[PDB]
Amino acid sequence: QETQGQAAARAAAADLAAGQDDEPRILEAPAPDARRVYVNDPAHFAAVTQQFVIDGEAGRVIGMIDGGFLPNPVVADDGSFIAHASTVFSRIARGERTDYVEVFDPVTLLPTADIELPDAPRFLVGTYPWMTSLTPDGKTLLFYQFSPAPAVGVVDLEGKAFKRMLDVPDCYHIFPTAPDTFFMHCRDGSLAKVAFGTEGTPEITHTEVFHPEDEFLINHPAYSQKAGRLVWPTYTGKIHQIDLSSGDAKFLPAVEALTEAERADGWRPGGWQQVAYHRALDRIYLLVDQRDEWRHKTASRFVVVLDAKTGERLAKFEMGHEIDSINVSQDEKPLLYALSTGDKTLYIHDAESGEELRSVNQLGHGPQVITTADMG
Amino acid sequence: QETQGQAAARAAAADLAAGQDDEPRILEAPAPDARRVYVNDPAHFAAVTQQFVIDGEAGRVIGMIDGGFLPNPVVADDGSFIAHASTVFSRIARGERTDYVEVFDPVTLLPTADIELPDAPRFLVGTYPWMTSLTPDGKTLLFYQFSPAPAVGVVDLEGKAFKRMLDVPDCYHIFPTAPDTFFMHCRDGSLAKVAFGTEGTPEITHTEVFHPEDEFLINHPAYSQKAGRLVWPTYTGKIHQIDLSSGDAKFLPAVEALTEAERADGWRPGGWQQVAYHRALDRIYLLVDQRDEWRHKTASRFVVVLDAKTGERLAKFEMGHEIDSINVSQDEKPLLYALSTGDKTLYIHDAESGEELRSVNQLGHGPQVITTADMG
Amino acid sequence: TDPRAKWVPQDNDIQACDYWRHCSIDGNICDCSGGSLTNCPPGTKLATASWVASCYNPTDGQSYLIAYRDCCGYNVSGRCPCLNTEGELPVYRPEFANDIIWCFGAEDDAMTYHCTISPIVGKAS
Amino acid sequence: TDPRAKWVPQDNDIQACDYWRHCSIDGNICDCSGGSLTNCPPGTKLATASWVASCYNPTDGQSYLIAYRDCCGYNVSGRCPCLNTEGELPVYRPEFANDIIWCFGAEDDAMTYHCTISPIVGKASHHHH
Amino acid sequence: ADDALAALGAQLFVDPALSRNATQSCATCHDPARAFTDPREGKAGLAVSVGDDGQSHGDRNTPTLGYAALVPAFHRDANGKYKGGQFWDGRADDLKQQAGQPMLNPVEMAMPDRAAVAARLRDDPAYRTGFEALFGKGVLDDPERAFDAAAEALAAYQATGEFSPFDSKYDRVMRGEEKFTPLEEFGYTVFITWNCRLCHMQRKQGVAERETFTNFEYHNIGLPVNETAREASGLGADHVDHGLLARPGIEDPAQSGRFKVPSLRNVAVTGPYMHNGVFTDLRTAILFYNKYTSRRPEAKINPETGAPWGEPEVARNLSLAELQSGLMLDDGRVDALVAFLETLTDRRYEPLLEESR
Amino acid sequence: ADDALAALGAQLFVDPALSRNATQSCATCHDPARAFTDPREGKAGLAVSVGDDGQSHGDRNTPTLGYAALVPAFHRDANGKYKGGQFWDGRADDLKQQAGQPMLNPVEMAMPDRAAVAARLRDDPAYRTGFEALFGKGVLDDPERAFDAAAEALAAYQATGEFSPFDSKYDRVMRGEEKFTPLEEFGYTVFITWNCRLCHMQRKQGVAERETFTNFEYHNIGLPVNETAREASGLGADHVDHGLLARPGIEDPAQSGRFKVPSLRNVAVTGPYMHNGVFTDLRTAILFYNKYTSRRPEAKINPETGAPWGEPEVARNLSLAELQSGLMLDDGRVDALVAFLETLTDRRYEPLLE
Ligand code: HEC
Ligand code: HEC
Ligand code: HEC
Ligand code: HEC
Ligand SMILES: [Ca+2]
Ligand SMILES: [Ca+2]
Ligand code: NA
Ligand code: NA
Repeated sequence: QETQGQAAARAAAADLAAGQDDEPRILEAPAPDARRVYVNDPAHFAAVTQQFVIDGEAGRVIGMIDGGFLPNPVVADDGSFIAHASTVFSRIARGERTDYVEVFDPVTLLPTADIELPDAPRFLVGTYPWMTSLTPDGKTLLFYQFSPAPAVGVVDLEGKAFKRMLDVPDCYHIFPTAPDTFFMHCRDGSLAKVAFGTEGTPEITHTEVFHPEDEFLINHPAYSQKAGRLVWPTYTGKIHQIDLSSGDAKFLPAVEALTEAERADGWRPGGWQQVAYHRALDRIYLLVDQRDEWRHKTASRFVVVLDAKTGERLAKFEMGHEIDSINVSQDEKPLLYALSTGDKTLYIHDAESGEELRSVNQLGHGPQVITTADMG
Repeated sequence: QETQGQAAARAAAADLAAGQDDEPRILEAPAPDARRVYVNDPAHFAAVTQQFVIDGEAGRVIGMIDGGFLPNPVVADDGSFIAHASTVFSRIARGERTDYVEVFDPVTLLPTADIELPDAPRFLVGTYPWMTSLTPDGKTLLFYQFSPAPAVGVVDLEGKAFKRMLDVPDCYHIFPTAPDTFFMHCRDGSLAKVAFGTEGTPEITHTEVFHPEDEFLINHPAYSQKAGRLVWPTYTGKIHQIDLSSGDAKFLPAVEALTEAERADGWRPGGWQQVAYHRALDRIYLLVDQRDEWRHKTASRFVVVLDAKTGERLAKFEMGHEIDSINVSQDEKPLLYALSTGDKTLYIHDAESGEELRSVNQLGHGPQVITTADMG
Repeated sequence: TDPRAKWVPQDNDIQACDYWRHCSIDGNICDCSGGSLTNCPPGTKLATASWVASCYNPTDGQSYLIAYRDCCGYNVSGRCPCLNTEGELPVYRPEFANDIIWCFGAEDDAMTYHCTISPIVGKAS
Repeated sequence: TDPRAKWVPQDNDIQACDYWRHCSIDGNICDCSGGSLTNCPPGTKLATASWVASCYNPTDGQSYLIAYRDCCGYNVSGRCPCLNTEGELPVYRPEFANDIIWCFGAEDDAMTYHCTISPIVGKASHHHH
Repeated sequence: ADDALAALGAQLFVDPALSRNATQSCATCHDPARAFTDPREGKAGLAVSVGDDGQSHGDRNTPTLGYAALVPAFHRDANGKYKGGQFWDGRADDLKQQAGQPMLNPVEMAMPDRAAVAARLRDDPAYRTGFEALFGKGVLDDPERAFDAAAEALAAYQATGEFSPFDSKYDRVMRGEEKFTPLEEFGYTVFITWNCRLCHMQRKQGVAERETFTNFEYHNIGLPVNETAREASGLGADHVDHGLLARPGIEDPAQSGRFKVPSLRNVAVTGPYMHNGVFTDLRTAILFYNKYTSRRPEAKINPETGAPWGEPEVARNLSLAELQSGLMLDDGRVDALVAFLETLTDRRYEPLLEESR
Repeated sequence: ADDALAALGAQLFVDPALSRNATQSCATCHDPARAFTDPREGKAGLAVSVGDDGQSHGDRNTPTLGYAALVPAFHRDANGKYKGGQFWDGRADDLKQQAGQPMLNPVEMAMPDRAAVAARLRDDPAYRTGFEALFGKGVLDDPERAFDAAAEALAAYQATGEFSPFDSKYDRVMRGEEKFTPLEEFGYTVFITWNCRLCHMQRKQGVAERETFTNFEYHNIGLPVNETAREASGLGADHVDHGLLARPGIEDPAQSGRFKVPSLRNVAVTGPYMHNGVFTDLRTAILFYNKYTSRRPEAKINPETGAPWGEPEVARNLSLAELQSGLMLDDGRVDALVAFLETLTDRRYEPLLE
């Protein structure tokens, strides 16, 4: 309960009193760990943006990374690096566009790679985490393209170069499963499997249609690459779970996040990153609230936690703030991260009790995206 | 009464009722006029910034211009072009620095000139309107360099090229008097006259020292290029007026903004653009409040108005808001613009009576500088 | 005010996020940065793509198709931000999805988002 | 929270704008963006140039010269913005002036402003302040 | 009177006595069973029509007369855009100016002159009776008045509800009588959110009372020459169909290559497509537009030939701003557009859909 | 004890009997009336000193011994920067290890060996008594013990209040006993905000208790050879003075050309400057730092020669991070610095300032 600024004032006072020297220098961030959490601020479409690197245990900003227009951040699960695909222009928001990927050292935060993307091929959209995606081995970044058509761009992080664009069907999002394979969700209600070589026509297979045309799958499904779990809520809180760990899609049984009385009384998911999945606990978290059916991008004040296997409700937390996005640390005794775009504040909760533990405020202009690494 | 959004809703209602078609297109800003006001948002040192073009009469944003890091806006007094000196980097706030001048058409707001400034020569500082300056004929742009030593850059806007750097003595700010001449303010408390031919060392001449080492002259003096009036408040509200209308500096009676008593009760100037000068009315405006001597950059809630000729206080306005920056339209019956960094709001006041007429909020992040053309 | 309440359209202020034509707008109303209900501000570039919605007009009891179009080539205005989602569908029905920067076809390859216009293109069926 | 009042230094919280050493600080406190009181955050480049101030230390009644140094080459942090102006002089006395981006000397010619540190460089003696 | 003038028009419209050799009436080329287009096979398939001589071919495809009464008369609007008029190059001001043209065109009905036309009208007791009741006694004896009066009767007849019944599925759906299929509804949504609607909707914004799927503007969409039609027409290998620049009094080189946006009503049944009848299938007309947007090699290939679309007949003044939309139509979206475009078929032609579907 | 030892060192320090021809003592070169430097004009002016033999010139400028006792013993700190020691190249560890070297150096005092030093000490009955009281009976009969004890007395003598008085105007101001002049305080402000403080201050931050205006590090500031001095040294026009790299056991090439940050104390009166006495004026010394920051034509030119400074004797390992500060010292600031540096004069040498 001594704040961090108070501890600091105390120690600097003791250093002055004792004649202690120290060399003013550039700090290193502490080693990445399970409770580092990254919050990205798309800044409501501003041309430049920020990512905050946060120690979630201390509630402390340990670093920042600047980005351009609607960058897609990724974070290597093993903690070796972070990267983003980003877009800049020669004259702020006009002139020559350069898309590029930067890779950063997660301790010095220095860029160790800056890889131009030819022909400005990024999909500029409100930030969806799964629109830019690391393969499991960390060597390849895949980025979605929409214009002129759905396409996926392959970037070699190891050799630091753009590789090629892949032609795909009318599909969206990129859930990588292997060094050379990803899934996409298609307009027709199937998933598409894309398997791609250095050159050649991608191998593209579709699953069966797994949802009717009137059931709407949200833009921010939770995907645990290490568990190959794709947790995909619909607008009503019905949750589609797809198991991709065998390398092909297995459709798991559907669970309702909300009860029928809740649904009858207007309860629905809503926010940006509406859903989190804790791998080790096999638990789903969903931001829900009482709301009309078309207010599905508004903040929510409640998180339901449910067992991913049974659909049993384990908790319903009153977050006590307007929360747009959640995620969880992937360690035991996980933290539940609850970001309020309105408050520009990451609230950090104990995921078990739902209690708010601390918070980090002043995170830019419109922060929306929480990313944690799955380190363990 | 009816707001701008309201009247716009009824015109749209009426066009739909009447079945009136209209082509979606790019609007032209209304021709520059006296009541056009420019608000620059240095965004508290953000790497990118915005300038808001505002119709002071209707209190309407009529356009915007993006800028880079701490750009210096300039606005030709005749309404024919605006320009800024701005600073970009190849990777948001990092990498290769480009300083450049852009010249803008004031109705399409399109860039008409983009003039690179060799050797990243711009002075990076919280925005001082007189750190970059148009010559009276609009043909030349003069900007300050502080590093490695005070110097002035000459940019030919007509031929659209940078010319050379003038090496100067230990002096600051740039007040052009002629196509080849401008004054600066020197550490030793003189003004310096810098006349620059096409080639060679400019001819530098110092005036008398006109203030003691312990009298402090604010960073934002008002300067009316068409009057040649350099208006310089000190920290205590003492105002130096220098006439530059003859080619050489003649020193006017120095004048007090606040009363010897009033200063006894801790009235001081304070804010950013603390001073405004209305050329036709020969009249000074000074943001003031009750403050400690070392709170000289805080917002003031009051404006004093005084004759540049006598020092007679003409009015004192209780602004109604926390104001950092003032300026005035240079038409007859001028608006007094009262920009609040904190509120992000341009309050538009009647300059004779001080009542708030209207206001334009949402002016970026930390708007600071108000510019107006003097078109009459 | 209640963000979660059913959105109630009005036909009397175009700069307010409940104006009827903004029922599935995402961004900033161009009227607040020098454009108008259906025109882009000086210096920006008007996209030709758009996402659509069926918006009820409480003036006439009719539902109208509003095909939003972005004004591009400038940093986001920062004025009159709004986000409504009536009828808004996920990105895989892009014709109805509004997180996408619909800046395609804008002159000069402009793709940065400045604000959105709300012209009517049809009656809804 | 009365902005015009005389500044009241405290020696108890460095993230607050009234921390004694921040007596002429302009921008953001580096300790809020992953620096510390006298170190820059990761990725930034510490300038060699400074603007100095004599800052009264409430705790020992001594005045200390604080030579503010800027951490450069990032966009402004946005956290714990602060602007104090104790003894701050106009730009023609650059040595005491805090509107300047004091990023000179920063590695990689970095000149964009991220945050400012507040190290003590001596005991005071100023005549203006 | 408005009834009678049109009734007279009905009779002229189907009367082959208005052609030199008496083989051809307006209805021969503008066949009411075919949404007023030419079902007849010529040396260039259905691309261009054969005149009364039995050998002469035109250089342009015969357009429908359906909904042609909705086109405004030709004018330049304030944008400096030309709009409206008749013929693909807008060289007629309105229906009445257009009507006398097939009559005297030695490539079409080929009467030598007005006098020959009037002499045909006098041969018919019913015409002497019908014209004289509308235009006065001895009308048929003044070749100028006779020819003008027939053109007016013909223009009036094309303005009747028979030519623009507005009874397409689309119309019935807009009235709430029925609904679109899902494919039609996607088609419609594509149509109004993609570049199609920049040219094929009456209005820029708002709602049209009698939508005919054209803004009546002139655009060069960069079509290649139709080689067999151009061979049949005989105009030469060096000939350039300049579009609107050919209208007399249009001089502005920027109009070269621009053609009037056609109404898409009955487009399903009035193939082949474009001003030179170059594309046979509706889908090919739609795919053409991907040549401006798609990065795929197939986007450059006419699927009907397997060869490149071909260099534009007029390489300049292309509507690149509308055409280069940055978005390619996938096949799902092309299918949806065909289905939507088929809802624009008039009631009486819905059975013609069967074969094309 | 500590007094008696320093008193013995006081005798030895002025004793020419510790030189071969008995013509020279430590005080000949470290003249107390000249803040312990060499007033004597030789072949290369005051740039270098002349040994006992009347002809051998050194290749370095004789530094002041004032405040030498505040320098830490030579060491590599945890950031890898070498610090402290004695001589311009840090080649002696401390004052003790340094004291014997001039005695036995043939270009200086030129005693052949310790035994001849001990013999000289035996010749003076006052030394027999003084040494024996402190180091025991027969100390002078053993040349090793005698020389080491002479070295210890000298070191002790140099650690006295008389070498490091802290009575400069700067010291009096810091005690709040007096005030700096407007110029002197400007110089002080400039000194601590400009690059100078990055090297010429004891600590990185905080307040030093006994400031001697040097952080005791080694830096190559890129100085040219002292042409005449080098000619007078006889070391040859082929020679390279590698500064720190010359201390035995320093092998790291990054140190070639680096020299100890001298204390600026008394700097106003110990001209000429730098390790080779290459600059006669203090103003010049300060100006030399503008070659790195200033783009102006006259930054390139040594104002004492009117010619270019000269290429660095050692063109690598320059401290560019620190020297390329991006800001030029204008005349006003160079004046302010001189004024400030003059306040680092000990009270007793305040008369020397003209
Ligand atoms: C075949 C030889 C034809 C006969 C007989 C008639 N028409 Fe025709 N029509 C024909 C062609 C090849 C064209 C296009 C020619 C061009 O230069 O563009 C036309 C065009 C019309 C139009 C204009 C329709 C439009 O622009 O959309 C109209 C109104 C028209 N035709 C009517 C018309 C009438 C009234 C006829 C008998 C008097 C007639 N046509 C005969 C082909 C032929
Ligand atoms: C303006 C630049 C246009 C855009 C965008 C689209 N169309 Fe178009 N269309 C245009 C013109 C000028 C023409 C006539 C071209 C010529 O010289 O012949 C057309 C033609 C068609 C047709 C054929 C109709 C007929 O021959 O009777 C079809 C079926 C058509 N257009 C459809 C279409 C669709 C589906 C579009 C969006 C993908 C589209 N057009 C865009 C002008 C323009
Ligand atoms: C001239 C012939 C000299 C005599 C006699 C003595 N010293 Fe000296 N001293 C001299 C020079 C040229 C140098 C620099 C040598 C180099 O290689 O850098 C020195 C240095 C010292 C030092 C080091 C001071 C420092 O590094 O800051 C000390 C402590 C020193 N000298 C002491 C000293 C004593 C004790 C002497 C009598 C035995 C003595 N010096 C004689 C020049 C000459
Ligand atoms: C480390 C990079 C330094 C910086 C920055 C400054 N000085 Fe320095 N100084 C330094 C060294 C290593 C030396 C000796 C260089 C050599 O090889 O001889 C010096 C020397 C001086 C002197 C001469 C002192 C004497 O000879 O006794 C003066 C007057 C001096 N330096 C002053 C000075 C000033 C005013 C600075 C800021 C302009 C400055 N130095 C920077 C180490 C460094
Ligand atoms: Ca046709
Ligand atoms: Ca010396
Ligand atoms: Na053909
Ligand atoms: Na013509």
